[PDB]
Amino acid sequence: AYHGAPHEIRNRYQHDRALEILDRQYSRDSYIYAHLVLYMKDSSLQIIRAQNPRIISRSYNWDQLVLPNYRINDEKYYGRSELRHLRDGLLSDNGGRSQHDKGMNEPVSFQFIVQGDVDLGSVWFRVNKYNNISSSSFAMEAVSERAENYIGPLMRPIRYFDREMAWSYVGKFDGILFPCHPVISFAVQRANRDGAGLYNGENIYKTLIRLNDSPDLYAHYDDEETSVANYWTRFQYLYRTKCDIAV
Amino acid sequence: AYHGAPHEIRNRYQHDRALEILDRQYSRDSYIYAHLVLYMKDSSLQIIRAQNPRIISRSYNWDQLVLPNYRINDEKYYGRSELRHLRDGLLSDNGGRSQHDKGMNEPVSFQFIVQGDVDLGSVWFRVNKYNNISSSSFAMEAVSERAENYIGPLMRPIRYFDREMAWSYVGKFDGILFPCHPVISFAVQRANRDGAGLYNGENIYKTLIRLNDSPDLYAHYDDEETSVANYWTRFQYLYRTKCDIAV
Amino acid sequence: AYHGAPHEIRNRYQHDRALEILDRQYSRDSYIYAHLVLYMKDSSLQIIRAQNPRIISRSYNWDQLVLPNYRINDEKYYGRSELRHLRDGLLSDNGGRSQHDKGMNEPVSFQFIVQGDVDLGSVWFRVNKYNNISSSSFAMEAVSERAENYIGPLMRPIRYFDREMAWSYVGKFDGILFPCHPVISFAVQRANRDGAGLYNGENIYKTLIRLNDSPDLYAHYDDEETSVANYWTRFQYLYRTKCDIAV
Ligand SMILES: Nc1ncnc2c1ncn2[C@@H]1O[C@H](COP(=O)(O)OP(=O)(O)OP(=O)(O)O)[C@@H](O)[C@H]1O
Ligand SMILES: Nc1ncnc2c1ncn2[C@@H]1O[C@H](COP(=O)(O)OP(=O)(O)OP(=O)(O)O)[C@@H](O)[C@H]1O
Ligand SMILES: Nc1ncnc2c1ncn2[C@@H]1O[C@H](COP(=O)(O)OP(=O)(O)OP(=O)(O)O)[C@@H](O)[C@H]1O
Repeated sequence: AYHGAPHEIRNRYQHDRALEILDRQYSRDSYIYAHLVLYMKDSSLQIIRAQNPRIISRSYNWDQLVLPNYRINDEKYYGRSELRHLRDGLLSDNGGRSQHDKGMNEPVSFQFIVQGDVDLGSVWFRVNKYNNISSSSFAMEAVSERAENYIGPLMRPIRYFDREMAWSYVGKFDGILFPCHPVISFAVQRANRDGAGLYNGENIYKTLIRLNDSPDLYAHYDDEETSVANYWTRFQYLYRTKCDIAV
Repeated sequence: AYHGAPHEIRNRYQHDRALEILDRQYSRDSYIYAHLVLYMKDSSLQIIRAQNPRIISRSYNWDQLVLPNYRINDEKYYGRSELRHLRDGLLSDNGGRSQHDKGMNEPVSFQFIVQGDVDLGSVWFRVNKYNNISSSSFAMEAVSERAENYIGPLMRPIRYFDREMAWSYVGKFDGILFPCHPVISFAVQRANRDGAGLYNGENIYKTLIRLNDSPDLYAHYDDEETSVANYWTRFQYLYRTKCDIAV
Repeated sequence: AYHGAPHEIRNRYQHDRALEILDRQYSRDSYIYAHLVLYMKDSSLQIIRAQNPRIISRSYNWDQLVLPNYRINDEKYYGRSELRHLRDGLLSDNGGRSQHDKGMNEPVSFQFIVQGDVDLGSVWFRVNKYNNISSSSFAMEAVSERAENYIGPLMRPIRYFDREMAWSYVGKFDGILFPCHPVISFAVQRANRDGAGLYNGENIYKTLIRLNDSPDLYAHYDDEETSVANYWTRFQYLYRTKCDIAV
């Protein structure tokens, strides 16, 4: 028998670290991420990130999606009255006196991205009209469950070291498939392939105590490349550009 | 035996549809609705609608109830300092330098309406003072459960095709039975008359994933008739006018 | 045997009342309180109070912690563009064009206080950077559970009639132990020393229906003494001053 040298400890640790990071997403103590990216009429982006170690349920009213808004109030396009009149019309057919069909403050389109060990069967995304009645114009007809809004399979995955680790969905607020004047709701939970649910008797505490684990982050970027440079690549958030590059 | 004609298929389907809509409220995939309607000093209305397929728990601070506010910022009555001074006084007895006892921005009265297959025993509504201490002036004395706030039986139902389908409660913010300078909390869940709870081991997932199913809707209407015309009747939200008409 | 006088009924009732109030905190129908106190650059205080009969989970983004903000908008230090540029830099290293390293609107330091029959093992407090990635600069590396953030033992209790009834934690936003440009998350639940959990099959209803029992209260005080005079002592919220007096 012979021994005359060390194993490549440094290299072995590097492999372990690479796997540690690639596989961290499976830990219940890592995060799942949901980004709502709004492409505005000046080509600037408004980014809304939700995150949680376990579960994400979010909704955004029209005035939380337009720019400027009270979270990102860095432009001015309308006086108080003009904005009021506009909203009057977006809520109720012909009920407003606005001279504006659409607002300069309104998004042109969106990209929705979920990242982490997500339960794809839980990925749910619904753009309501301004009036915020689900799948209907009417309160009693309204329905909260529509297969169309379970968008998992319609999404396009983004790969990292050949692993699907994020999923992307995009659309236009041009009224053809999605409302022109949007209200947006979404949800996603982390995958659980085992029997013991994270909302069961013993795990529900942690879920509730961290239900508001992190505030939603709002960000405003000059244009998409700026966000790629200063956000997506920087923070390790997988992202798909207009020209369809996975960054 | 004889057969020589069709049954009235079209008519039978109409009955089925009428029942489908009248009875949709019993489906766990329909909505329950909670409206907080604020009648302002100019007779305009501020409407806040909460909705969820299962459960609604909401609270609103004073600055989310007055108008203007950061959600509906379409008037201006005060400078920054004036508003600060006012609030200073509303929070702490004689702790503010305002020259204003009451704000032009504050509501005169309210109407609270729950609609859907609601669990009336869950209907809870509490107007705290500005200082937001429940049923007390003191933190340790404060109590979260008071029978007075379980308002179900005090409400007046509104009927649709002879069925009680919404319930209304009203009051004045004149300090006599309700605080002049209000903070408002309410809750309501859908009725469950069967054994298997929607927060049990198997149903809790759906409850949590849709906890923020829909954003609260904020709306501002010229006066009550405008809202009747452009909102209540339009959206099939049952409503009771000042003159007590069920619309 | 002899009887010739009454017991001291009035006095006995007083003892019972004193105990009633001292012990109310153990009732599930009392409140637990969480105060985030921000000491600003002008020595004014911004107070954020969260409260709930059972459970508190909260997070605050940078723009909900600075002053002025959309909840307390009673000062003006920057134009829209200046503020945007500042935030650009706080989010992304060298990604902003601001001439300002720090904002006049940003807090110097904080005091976090939990009060009531709190589960000290549930007390969790985390100041993230502006970029809001937990315990990391990177999305996949991010971790939601760090012992450092379970601050219970690091806190200093405040006594009332010799009973520990509130706990205080303080720190500076000077970037040395806590980020200069903070995002803040915390949680705490009421103590449960018995077997039947308040999130179990029978108790989960009440927890959820009162999840948003009370809105967060925002308050702005001239300086610490003003808050002591008009808030802390007034409302029976235990508090520790700069000079370390328990009020
Ligand atoms: N199979 C083996 N058994 C014993 N020594 C071995 C063997 N293979 C290699 N060696 C090496 O041979 C060298 C001399 O070993 P040693 O003189 O103890 O052998 P041995 O006397 O034959 O073995 P043992 O101790 O089993 O009687 C040592 O450096 C040892 O590491
Ligand atoms: N009870 C009945 N039994 C059979 N046919 C009937 C009856 N009532 C009405 N009819 C009609 O009478 C017509 C002639 O029927 P058919 O000549 O097959 O009667 P049948 O020979 O008496 O009956 P079966 O086929 O039972 O021997 C058919 O159009 C049929 O629909
Ligand atoms: N141990 C006692 N038994 C009876 N009376 C008592 C006693 N101690 C004090 N007294 C008082 O003595 C007074 C007279 O009582 P009473 O004349 O009924 O006594 P008694 O006839 O000795 O007792 P009993 O009714 O048991 O035969 C009463 O005011 C009573 O309250």
